[PDB]
Amino acid sequence: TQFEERHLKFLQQLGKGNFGSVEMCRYDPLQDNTGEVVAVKKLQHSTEEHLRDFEREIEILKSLQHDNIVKYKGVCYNLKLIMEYLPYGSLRDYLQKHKERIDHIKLLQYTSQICKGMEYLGTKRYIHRDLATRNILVENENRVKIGDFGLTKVLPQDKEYYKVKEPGESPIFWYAPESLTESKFSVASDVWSFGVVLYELFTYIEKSKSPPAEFMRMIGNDKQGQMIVFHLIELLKNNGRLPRPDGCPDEIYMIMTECWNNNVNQRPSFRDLALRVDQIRDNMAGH
Ligand SMILES: CCn1c(C(=O)N(C2CC2)C2CC2)cc2c3c(ncn3C)c(Nc3cc(C)n(C)n3)nc21
Repeated sequence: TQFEERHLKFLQQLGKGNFGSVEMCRYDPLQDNTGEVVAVKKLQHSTEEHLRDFEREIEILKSLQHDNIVKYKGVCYNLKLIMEYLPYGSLRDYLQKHKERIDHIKLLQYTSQICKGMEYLGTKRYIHRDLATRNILVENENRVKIGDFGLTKVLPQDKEYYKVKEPGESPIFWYAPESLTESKFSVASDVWSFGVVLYELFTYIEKSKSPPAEFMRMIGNDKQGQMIVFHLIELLKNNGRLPRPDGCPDEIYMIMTECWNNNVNQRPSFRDLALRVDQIRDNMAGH
């Protein structure tokens, strides 16, 4: 549960995301090259505010035990979070690399797993706030896991939403309209973002088809910066939405459009999304 820095052998930089950085290391206390490979998360720049947020993130991950949630292994005290290493990396990269071999029934198997991991977060009153394929990891060809909790918040005991406005770049093209306008995050805004994840999956991460590329096309690429959010809010209010991805069945696009309801209370639950996705999977498989 306690890892010693001296036995953490650097192997490679895996990625960066919102003030965090993840590396692949071998934890080799015997110094005989038999230790397991682990993923290590650290702050790119240490500040008291980022350290307090990182400590809360660690406590959140340690509290989660689910097949579709990356496993917490421990800490290294320059605080570092030690997690299991997942050999296939992000679902965003994996899908882009294997698009010719991943069919719709496989995309739905991954979709169902993301729904189950999200419903489990919901039982703990945790709001992920950053659902996107870049934040989902691939354990093997048959299993994905929610792979980062850097923006995850715990709902207050007496409210169904949490208001936050973080400095830094926010993933506005995955945000629910009430998150853009009122900085309100909830299980319902995670469902909106889940709809964007489902869109990402069915586009197979085709560059010109990404949510930022499609929304910027609809808003106009000429739009400033501070004005992008303003125009995005107006577009969503007017029921402007990401288009049906090429080859996506109507039934699947309908799930996305239902997640993208402006009325927060009308969005489906993660339990109903899992039922719906599993029913469609069953239909496609015949059994
Ligand atoms: C996709 C890179 N990455 C990340 C990562 O940057 N972030 C953001 C926060 C900085 C989280 C995923 C949002 C984490 C992990 C990770 C991995 N295994 C466990 N964890 C925990 C992994 N494996 C792999 C294997 C290989 C070969 N690659 C390329 N990546 N890549 C990761």
